[PDB]
Amino acid sequence: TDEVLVHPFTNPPKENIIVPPGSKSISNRALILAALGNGTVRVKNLLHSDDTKHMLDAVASLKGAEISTEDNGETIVVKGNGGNLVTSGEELYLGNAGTASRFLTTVASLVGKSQASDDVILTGNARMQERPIGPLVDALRSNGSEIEYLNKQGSLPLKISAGNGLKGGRIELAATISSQYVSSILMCAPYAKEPVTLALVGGKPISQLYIDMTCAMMKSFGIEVTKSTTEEYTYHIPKGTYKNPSEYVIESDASSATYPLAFAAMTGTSCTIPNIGSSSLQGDAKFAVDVLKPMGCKVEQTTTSTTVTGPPRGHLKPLPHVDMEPMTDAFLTASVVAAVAKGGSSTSITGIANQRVKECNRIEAMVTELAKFGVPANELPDGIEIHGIDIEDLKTPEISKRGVSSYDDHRVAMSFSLLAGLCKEPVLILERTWPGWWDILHSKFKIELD
Ligand SMILES: O=C(O)C1=C[C@@H](OP(=O)(O)O)[C@@H](O)[C@H](O)C1
Repeated sequence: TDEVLVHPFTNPPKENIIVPPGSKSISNRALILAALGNGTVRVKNLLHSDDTKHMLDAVASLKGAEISTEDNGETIVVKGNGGNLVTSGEELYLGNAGTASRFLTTVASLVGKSQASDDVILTGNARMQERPIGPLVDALRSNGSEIEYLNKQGSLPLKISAGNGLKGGRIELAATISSQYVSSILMCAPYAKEPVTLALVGGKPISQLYIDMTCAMMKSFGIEVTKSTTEEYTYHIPKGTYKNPSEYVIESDASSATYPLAFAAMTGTSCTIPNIGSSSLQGDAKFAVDVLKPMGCKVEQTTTSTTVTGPPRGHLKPLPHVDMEPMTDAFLTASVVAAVAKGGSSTSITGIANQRVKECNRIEAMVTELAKFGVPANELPDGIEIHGIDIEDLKTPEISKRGVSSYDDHRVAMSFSLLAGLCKEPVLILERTWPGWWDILHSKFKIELD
C-alpha cells in the first residue's frame, strides 16, 4: 500500500470520454464459453489479470481449443471445436487465480484421454493450495467425475480422470457456497451426457446476480437456461454445444465506470462512457440513471452509451431512499456523491448488507472517513445514511491527519479521491483494480497529484 495526494479538482475539463477496462467477471466467463464453443471467436476488450493470463495458458495447453493473440495482444482469438478436449499431459498451473481454478475444474471433468495422459492435473501456488474447493469437487464426483486431491484434502492440486465426462441429470449444490461453483457447473452443463438440472439446496445463494450473468452469457453463446417453475434456484440446462460468435466484446467494467461518472456529477462537468449503456450485463450500469439522475444530473443513456452532466458545483440533490441491491459495489460511489448533496433529507442507501463483508467493512469505513471531511453519516440496519453538506468541506491541513484511510480496499480509496477533489486543499489517501484511474485523474481530468 502506497500514498497518493489528490489535489483539488480546480478547473476540470468541460467534457470527458472514458473507456474503462474490461470486466473481470465477463472476461473469465467468455474464455470458458469460447473454449467449449464451436467456431473461431475474436474476443475484444478482455481484462488481463491473474485469472485470464492463467486461464489463457490453461486453454492453450488443452487440445481441442486453440488460443492466439492479434492486434498487439489486444485481441484474443479462440477457436473451439465444440468442446472435444483431450489432455496434453501438461499440469495446468493456475497461480492463485481462484475463479479460473473453479471454472477450469469443471472444464477438466469434460476432457477425454490421450496417449500422453489419462488425466488432467490442476495446480497452483501455496495460496491456491489452501483455497477450499470441496463443494465443487463433491458435486462433480456425485455426477460421475473421478477427482483426487494430490496434496491437502479439499484444495488444489487436483487430478481429474479423463475420459469420463459428466453424467448430467440432477446435480445438487449447496446454496451457501460461492456462486462461482454454480457458474462453473452451469457453463459446462450443456456438455453432460444428459440435460442437467442444477438444484441449489440449503437456502438462498447470496451472489445471484453473478449466476444470472452466467446464464445471459450462455444465451449469447447459443444456450438458453430455464428456471424451475417451483424452485427459484433450480436451473434447467439443455444439452448442446455453444455456437461461438464471430466476435465477442467484453463489456467495459461498469463499476469502474461509476467513478468518472461521479466525477462529472460532483464537479458540474460532463462524462460519457461511450460503450456502456442500458443493455449491460452489469447492474452497476444503472448507477447513472438510478442514482446520479435523481440527484440532479442531466443523464442520457442509450443501449450502449452513457453520458452524465452534473448540476453546478454544490447543487446535487439528496436521494431520500435508493435500494442498491442491483448494484452494491456502486454504493461507495453513491456515498461520496451524497456527501455533497445538501439536505434537507439525508441520502439513505439500503440493500447493501453484503457489502459489509468485503476487504474491509465498507459501510463502517465510509461512515468513519466521512466524519474526517465533516460529513455526518450513520449506518442503517440494511445500509447507510449520508447527511450531505455544502461544499464547505473541512479544510485540509498538511502532515496533521490529512490522511484518509482506504483500509486496503480498492473501492474505498477511489471513492474518497472524488471527495478529496472537492476540498479547498490537497488530501492524502492512505493505504491505497484500475491502476489507470490515478493515471486517468491526471491525463483526462487533468488533476494534479503528488
Ligand atoms: O463469478 C464471478 O465472476 C464473481 C462472483 C462473486 O463471488 P461469490 O459468489 O463467491 O461472492 C464475486 O464476489 C466475485 O467478485 C466475482
